[PDB]
Amino acid sequence: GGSTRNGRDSEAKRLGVKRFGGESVLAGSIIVRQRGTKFHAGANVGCGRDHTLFAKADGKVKFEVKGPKNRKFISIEAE
Amino acid sequence: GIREKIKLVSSAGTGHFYTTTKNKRTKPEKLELKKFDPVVRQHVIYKEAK
Amino acid sequence: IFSIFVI
Amino acid sequence: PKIKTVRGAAKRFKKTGKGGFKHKHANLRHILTKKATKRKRHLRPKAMVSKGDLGLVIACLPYA
Amino acid sequence: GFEGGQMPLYRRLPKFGFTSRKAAITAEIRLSDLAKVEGGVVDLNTLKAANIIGIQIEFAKVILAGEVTTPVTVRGLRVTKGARAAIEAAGGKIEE
RNA sequence: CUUUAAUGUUUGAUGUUCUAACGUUGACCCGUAAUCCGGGUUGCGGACAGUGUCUGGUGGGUAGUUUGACUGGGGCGGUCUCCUCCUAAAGAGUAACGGAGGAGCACGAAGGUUGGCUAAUCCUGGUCGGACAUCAGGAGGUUAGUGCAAUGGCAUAAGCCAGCUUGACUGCGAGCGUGACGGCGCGAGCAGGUGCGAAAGCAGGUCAUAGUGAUCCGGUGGUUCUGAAUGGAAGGGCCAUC
RNA sequence: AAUUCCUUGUCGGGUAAGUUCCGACCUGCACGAAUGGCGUAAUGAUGGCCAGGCUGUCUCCACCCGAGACUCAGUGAAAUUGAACUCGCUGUGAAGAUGCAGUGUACCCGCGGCAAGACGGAAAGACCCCGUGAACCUUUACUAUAGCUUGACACUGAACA
RNA sequence: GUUUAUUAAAAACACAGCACUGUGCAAACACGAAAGUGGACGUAUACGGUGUGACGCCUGCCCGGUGCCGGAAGGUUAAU
RNA sequence: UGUAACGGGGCUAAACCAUGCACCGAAGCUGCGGCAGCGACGCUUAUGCGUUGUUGGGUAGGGGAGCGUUCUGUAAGCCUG
RNA sequence: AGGACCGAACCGACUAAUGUUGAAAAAUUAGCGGAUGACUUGUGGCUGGGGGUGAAAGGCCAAUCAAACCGGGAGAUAGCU
RNA sequence: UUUUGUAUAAUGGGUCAGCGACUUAUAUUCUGUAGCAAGGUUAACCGAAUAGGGGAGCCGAAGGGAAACCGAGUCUUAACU
Ligand SMILES: CC[C@H]1OC(=O)[C@H](C)[C@@H](O[C@H]2C[C@@](C)(OC)[C@@H](O)[C@H](C)O2)[C@H](C)[C@@H](O[C@@H]2O[C@H](C)C[C@H](N(C)C)[C@H]2O)[C@](C)(O)C[C@@H](C)C(=O)[C@H](C)[C@@H](O)[C@]1(C)O
Repeated sequence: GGSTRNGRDSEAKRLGVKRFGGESVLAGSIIVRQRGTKFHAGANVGCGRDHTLFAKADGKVKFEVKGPKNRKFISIEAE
Repeated sequence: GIREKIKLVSSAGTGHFYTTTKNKRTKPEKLELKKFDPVVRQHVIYKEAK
Repeated sequence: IFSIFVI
Repeated sequence: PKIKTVRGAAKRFKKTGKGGFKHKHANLRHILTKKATKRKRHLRPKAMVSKGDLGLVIACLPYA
Repeated sequence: GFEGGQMPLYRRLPKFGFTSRKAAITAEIRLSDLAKVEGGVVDLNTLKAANIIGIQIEFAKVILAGEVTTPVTVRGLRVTKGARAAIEAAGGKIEE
């Protein structure tokens, strides 16, 4: 009684992936609510205010994993 | 709810001014701070704050 | 127818 | 009788070179102080009417 | 313009006009003209008489719109950096 | 060339008096053998009444209209925008009067930077002291914290404490995301100027995702951009803001 | 109770038996004093209840006299109607079948009778909703307005205080 | 007695009686841009409006609300 | 309402399970003839043939090409007692 | 004497049956009310449409009435059939 | 016809014949087609009247900017990588 209601779309999620064109500065991965589900890394960093991970220079996207117990890390391999 | 809007005038004679808000109720002393004035392109003190 | 009916 | 231009639209669009239309952004006429400088900043320069609305505007400005 | 009862595009967006009114009486002249002025003097009007301006006009620039050959002297008009150069380089003269 | 006061004025408020506009649905006279009208005499009334323009009140007497949509018929109830989880079928998206909860803010520090710091809970020992204040060690290892819902994050802390501070800066913006659209979002870098730091650096507000309102009309400040013969001005535009 | 929902309240009366009626009680869902209270002779094509008389109202209908209905002669309508070679049943199916499936039954056609079906005929539903429909009516809905009312100026003057 | 001519004759309407209230006459009030006319060739024992409804016994409490009547103070207030 | 819970007759296999080979069966496939659009290849290009592959259900609806009717010219022509 | 009584004419319209493509777009038959009164009747007059008139039903104003009829605006408008 | 769907017991039609519903004008844009071409074309009007005259004017050859103004650039900004 008195239920209903819901937030909108909001999207969130990988948008670039794997080897991707990854032009200049694509917002490859927008799952905010993050700095966590994914992490800044190689020639990509930025990690904007809404935790968006995005290309910092042109190349292919990567997806690795490292030493602070797991943790994901997206990065861009210069092509 | 309570918090009101303030102007921030450039202490330079130029008419420039930033704009923001503050809690009129809890902090009555008039806010001032160095901010960039773009008609003289210098960081300058801005007064006025309720 | 008416109206008459018945109804 | 000549078509009449939908006068209101005349005062919000200008035909551009290649036949586009350009307009002033909304959201920049009041209640500003709470909007980012970045946002307001991007709303100053005029912008082209999108592909989807072209149909409307043209029908409003036959003599554009 | 009607788009269901929704607030229409030409009303969501703000007006930004202001009509020069001075602009309405300024013409622009192509280099391609002037040769057709008839009398080698391209004058405040004169162009006007060659039907390339329109009576009401009171101002005029000369604009590098290409191609001038016959030497011509332009008088009482304004003329762009590129136009002046083209006129002069064709034996023309630009007195105010 | 006066307030404590008074003779001549131009001028309001009130009260008396007058007749001469104006009223008379009193009387008599003539037009006229006429209960109309007019003229006349006269009494009464008299600057009132009444009327015109303007104006505050009252005004269903009369008129034109409005009185939302959703909806397991309609009404009554509830709902109507924004955020969070689920339903949602491991990209995005996805309905019901499906299941549960928040928002219409707060903060000039609760922002920036610099240096430093690390929780809950339980066992053991310990004055007052207990199941649970403060101390000690030990376990534990974030089960704590986060300015407020929920989710996802967070130890290099985004959590805790402190010094200095105004980058909660102006102009721009490669390239992207997201929308039918209006729009919204993310962003390295360039230019100017600034803060903290020995420096590499970091800072274009806050751990992120709610905290909101198109256009019109108008206010304010700036602005040699416009200025209906010309100079100005009004008005307009533009920039900022309400 | 022209008011009582609960309600056929409860008690008394009348009846063989009475949700009505007559008389009471009071627990008046929700009477009440000039949108009058309680009474009331007389009047009433007024509402409710009872009894005598009366009877075809009924048990339960019979017979009879007249007007139609039926036959002949004359005149001669109507609504309705996509087209018809226009059966029953069980089932199917836009979900209640003369018309589909299966099956049963039935030689062709009148006349007099009867109304179970042709979702029979007749009126483009009024109830139901819907339309940014209509109209009349209401009011402390909105905006106006005739009317009433207020003051100012004009018509409109003179005195003395 | 009257009524829905054509599904309602009644407990509805009317009625005499009752009360309140308005009206001083160029009456209130009504028709009417107005002139005028009705009210009435009447004048408060009259006339309009409203409610009630022969008669009998009667008609209690409340003026806070809304309305109406009265109120020469003061507060607020139009054109000017 | 009437058998009315294989459609009926009827069935002890004409029911059910398994294996197998037949055959019936559609506007599907193929065959013969034909039309039309788009292809290509060959005959031959103000093109049309011949093959040949392929496509041709269709409401709202979009595109293409046409028939016929009335009337003007062509027409003092042409048809017609 | 009487909005007095019984009861024809006259004025009404309480019940029933008939009629319901009628004999009749409200009547016929049998009963019923009033019947010297606020009675009933012939002729003629006046009142007009947001207006009349109304012993009050939203009744009646020519078989029409919660705004008559005729002509006009007029091809009102119809997101409906 | 309307529908998710109609033999429907959902609409409409008793039958025939005749009539009966996307038009006209002016603007604007697109396609086809024709003329001419960096030019194209005239309106009224004159008229030897479908001619000829009439280029007033309209469209195009230059854009950008609210605007002043600048111009193959211009706007933005003190200035643009
Ligand atoms: C005398 C002569 C008249 O008959 C009667 O008045 C009978 C006695 C009506 O019933 C009377 C009496 C009664 C009880 O109906 C039986 C009552 O309910 C109705 C409203 O009026 C009828 C039948 C009414 O129908 C019914 O109307 C109802 C809305 C739906 C009903 N239908 C669903 C079957 C339908 O048949 C209705 C509308 O008059 C029929 C329409 C076509 C007419 O107007 C026709 C011209 C009739 O006036 C008439 C035949 O001339």
